[PDB]
Amino acid sequence: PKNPLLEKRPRNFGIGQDIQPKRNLSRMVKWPEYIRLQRQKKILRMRLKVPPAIAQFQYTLDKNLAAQAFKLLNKYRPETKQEKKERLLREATAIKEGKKKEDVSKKPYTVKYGLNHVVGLIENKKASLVLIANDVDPIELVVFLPALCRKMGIPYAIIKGKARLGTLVHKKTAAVVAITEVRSEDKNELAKLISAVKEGYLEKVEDTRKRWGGGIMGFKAQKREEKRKKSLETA
Amino acid sequence: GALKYLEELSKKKQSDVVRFLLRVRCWEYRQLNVIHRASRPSRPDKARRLGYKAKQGYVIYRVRVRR
Amino acid sequence: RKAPAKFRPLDYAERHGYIRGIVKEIIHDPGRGAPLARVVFRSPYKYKQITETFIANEGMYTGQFIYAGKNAALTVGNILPLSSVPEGTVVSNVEEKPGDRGALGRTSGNYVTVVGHNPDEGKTRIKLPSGAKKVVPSSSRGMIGIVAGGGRTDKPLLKASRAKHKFAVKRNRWPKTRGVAMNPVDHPHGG
Amino acid sequence: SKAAKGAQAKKAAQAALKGVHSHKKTKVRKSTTFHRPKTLV
Amino acid sequence: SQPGVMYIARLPHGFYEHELRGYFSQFGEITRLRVVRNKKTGASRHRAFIEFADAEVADIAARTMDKYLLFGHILTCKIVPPAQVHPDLFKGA
RNA sequence: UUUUUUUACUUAUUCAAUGAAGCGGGGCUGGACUUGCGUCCAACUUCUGGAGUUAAGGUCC
Repeated sequence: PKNPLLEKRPRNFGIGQDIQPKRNLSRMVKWPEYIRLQRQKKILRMRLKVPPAIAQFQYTLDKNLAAQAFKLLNKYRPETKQEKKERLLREATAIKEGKKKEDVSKKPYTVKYGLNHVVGLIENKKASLVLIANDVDPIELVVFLPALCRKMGIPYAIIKGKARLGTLVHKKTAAVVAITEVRSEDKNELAKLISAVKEGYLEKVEDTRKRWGGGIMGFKAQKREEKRKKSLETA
Repeated sequence: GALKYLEELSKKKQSDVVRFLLRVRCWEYRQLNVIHRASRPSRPDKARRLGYKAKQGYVIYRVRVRR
Repeated sequence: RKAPAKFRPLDYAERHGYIRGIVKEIIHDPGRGAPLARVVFRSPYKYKQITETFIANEGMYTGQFIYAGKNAALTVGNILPLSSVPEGTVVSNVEEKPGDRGALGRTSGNYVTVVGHNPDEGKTRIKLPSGAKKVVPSSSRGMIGIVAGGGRTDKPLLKASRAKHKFAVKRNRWPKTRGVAMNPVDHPHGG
Repeated sequence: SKAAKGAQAKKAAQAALKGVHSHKKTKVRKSTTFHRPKTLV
Repeated sequence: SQPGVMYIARLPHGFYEHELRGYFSQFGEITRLRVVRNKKTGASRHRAFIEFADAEVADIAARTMDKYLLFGHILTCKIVPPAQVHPDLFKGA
C-alpha cells in the first residue's frame, strides 16, 4: 500500500500560470560564428543554382560499389616506412654481395596517387581506373577531371571521402587515386570492378551530370508557396 | 599536372563555374574578418607561381580593403 | 531619469494570451511632462519578477492590475494590439512596427485614434495627434487611454526663472538670442 | 496500405544503397547560450 | 493492385530460392518465385523470376538491385511487362 | 534569341528586437460554417497591493 501522505502537485504550463519548464531550445541557440558560417555556407550552396561541372560531384558511388573498390584497392596500398627500410637493407646486402638490386627486389604494384601524377597518368592513358574525392576544396583542382577522363576514355568514379582515400595512401587526405595495373591474380577483379563502375555509375550519371544543381527552397518558403498555390487553385 | 588546367580555368573569370565560385567565396570572405588566416591558398596555382610552398614557414593571410 | 519608458518585449504571452502586471509607483520623470508608472510582471521562464516602466495613462493608480496581451480586456492601462481594439478607441504609446515598444502619442494629454481596420491584408488606419493619417501593422500594441498630465501648457510660465527651470533639465537651448540681434559674422540674419 | 508498402520499399532501397546508420545523436540544450568548453590547462 | 514480375539474372552460386525470398521480402510481399534449374542435374541456370504482389514495389526493387556487384557477379534486374509475361512462367514455383 | 514594361520570389545587401523562448507545418480537443468533411479559429491565467523557485507524481527496471 502506498503512503497516504503522498500528494500530486501538477503544474499548469499555460500562459501566465506557472514557470515554463526547461525545454530543448536547440533550434534557437545563439551559435558561435564559425558554426553559423559553415551552416549558412551549406545552405547557400543549396539555395543558389549550381552549374553542372560542380553539381556533378553530388552523384557518388553507392555503398556496395565503394566497398568493392576499397576491397580491391586495400591490397595495393603503398609501401610503408618500415617496409621500405627492410627493402633498402636487403638491397644494401645485395650490393655488398655483388648483385643488382633488381635481383633481390620485385616490380611493385601500388595505388597511384598525387593529383599531378594522376593527371599525367590520365594524359598518358596509363590509368585503368580513377577515383575522385567528392569534397575537394578548392573544387577547381578536380572540376576538369571527369571531362579529362571522358576525353581520354578512362573509367572514373566520384567517391565519398578524401580522408577515405588518404587511408589508402597512408595520408590524412588524398584528392584522387588511380589504378594503372594490378597483379595477375587481381586482373579479373580489376576488370570486374571496371565493368561494374561502367554499368552502375557512369551509365546512371550520364544524363544527370548535365543538369544544374541547387535551386532548392527553404522549408518556410516551400510552405508559403504551397499555401499560395492551393489558395490560387481554390480561388 | 592540374595547375595548367587551373591556370586556363582562372583565365575564364566570366564563365558560369568561376562566376558561381567567386560569388559564394565573396559571401564567405565578407562574413569572415577583414584580416584573417587562410588555412590553404584558395588559388594554389597562383600562390605556387608567386612562390608559395607547402612547407612549414609559409602562411597565407586573406584580407579585404575598401576600394 | 532612471529607465526609458518602453513596453515589454513582444513575447509568447503577449502574442497569444495576456500577462498581468501590478502598478507599484507613479513617479515624476525629469524633463518629461507625463508621469511614469512602474509595473511589475512575472517572468514566464524564471522565478525572478521583472519591473517595467510605462507612460502612465490618466486614471491609473498604485495597486492596480493591468493586463498586456492579445486577450487583454478593453480597459484603461491595458496594452493590446490594435487588431484587438474596436474603431474609435483612443490609445497611447502606439508602436509603428510590432516590437519597437512604443513610438506614437507619448506626451501629456495626447493619444492616437484607431480610425479603421483592413483585416484582409492586416493593417490598421490611425489618426495621430498632429492630424495625420497613418497605416500601421495590426499587431502593433497600444495602451488604452490618454496620457496623464493634460493641460500642462494651458498655464502661463509667467517667469524667466520658470522657463529656465523647465529647460535646464530638458537641455534645450535657453536663453535664445535673435539672429537679427547678432553681428553679420554670426548669423545670416545678423545686421 | 499502398503508402505503407511504398514506404517499406523506399526504406529497403535506402538500406540497400546507403546502409543502416540513418540517424544521428544530437545534444539537448536547455539554454540558448553557448559557452566555451573547458579544456586542459 | 497490379502484380509485378521481375527477371533477375547473373545469380552467384548460393543466391537461391530461400535467399531471394528472404532478401526481397524486405522490399515487399512475394507471391511467387521460381529459379530456373536443369532437370538433369538440379543445378541452377543463374536466372530467376520473382512475382511481387505490387508492381511499384517490384519496380523499386529492380532499380535498387540493377547492376549490383555481388560475389563477382553484376546482377541483372529487369521488370517484364504484363504483355510479355508468360502465362506458364511460374509453373513449378 | 535579345531589349523594354510590371509582377511575384529570396539567396546578396539593408533595418530592428531578444537572455537569439516557443517561428513554420502537422497531430489531439472543442466551436462554427461548409460540403456531406475541406477550411479558419480557439486552446492557457481578470473581484482583491498575498504567494508562486530545489518536479510532485505515474509506469518499467
